[PDB]
Amino acid sequence: AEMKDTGIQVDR
Amino acid sequence: KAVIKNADMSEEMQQDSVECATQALEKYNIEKDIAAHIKKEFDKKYNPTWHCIVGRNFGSYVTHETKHFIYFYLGQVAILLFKSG
Repeated sequence: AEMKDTGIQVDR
Repeated sequence: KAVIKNADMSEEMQQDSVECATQALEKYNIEKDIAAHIKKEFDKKYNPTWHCIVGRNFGSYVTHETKHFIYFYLGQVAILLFKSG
C-alpha cells in the first residue's frame, strides 16, 4: 500500500 | 552527531531511529549485530517488517512503504532502515 523504490550509494 | 541524509518517516519515528542506532553502536562492534538490534526494535515498536543495513561502503536498491524510510550517518557508519511488508 503505497510503495516507493529508492536507491542509495554510500562512500564515507 | 547524527546526520539525516534521506528521511521519509515522521519526525517522531525519525528520532527513534537515531536513538536506537546510538544504543546499538554503544553496545555492538559488528555491523551485522548493529543492524539486527535496530531491525528487531522497529519490528517490535512499529510492527513487521523492517530491514536494516549498516556500513561504510555499499550501494542498494529497495522497495519500501512511503513514510517508512531513513538513510543517515551516525559515528563513522551509515544506516539504511526501511519497512517493506
